[PDB]
Amino acid sequence: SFSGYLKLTDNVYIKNADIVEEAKKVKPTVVVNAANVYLKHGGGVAGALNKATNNAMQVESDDYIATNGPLKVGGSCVLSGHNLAKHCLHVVGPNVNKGEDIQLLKSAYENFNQHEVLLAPLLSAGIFGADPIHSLRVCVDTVRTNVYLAVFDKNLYDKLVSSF
Ligand SMILES: O=C(O)C[C@H](NC(=O)c1cnc2[nH]ccc2c1)c1ccc(Br)cc1
Repeated sequence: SFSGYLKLTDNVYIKNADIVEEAKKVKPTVVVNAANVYLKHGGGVAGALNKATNNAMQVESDDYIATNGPLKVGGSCVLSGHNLAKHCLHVVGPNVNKGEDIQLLKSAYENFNQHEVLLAPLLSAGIFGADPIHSLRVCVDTVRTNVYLAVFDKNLYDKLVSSF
């Protein structure tokens, strides 16, 4: 049910789209959230996904952290997708603005390999401070499952396609 995606490789597809609107339309099995270790969904992709669930994602995440403690940078957990998807794979890419190791980006993308098909953003991009061109390269060289990337910014989308 994904449509209008540009094929980059055998298993990586990309589209200039708002990931919230794309999730509401497609209702995929898995939507990836650009999470932090605390599952505090304040801004960026995480804030936008949580707002679309009417804060139900935050309530569920706070119960998860109270039981399990924080995730690792490069780690993930599977929670409900609420009204946006069957499941949400919360994945923690390194946040370069908070001083985290960029080599953990490959570990973060490895979490996608546990799911046959996913709707996802580029990890560690945007407010996480990493170079999105680097993030797309690690994605294509690490994920073997079918990933549909939603890039919110039109100008960044055009730069990613032109330089791929
Ligand atoms: O989409 C991405 O590639 C990641 C990131 N997106 C958001 O922060 C983001 C924020 N608010 C949102 N409301 C609905 C979707 C949505 C996404 C981003 C990165 C670089 C630039 Br320039 C712009 C946006």
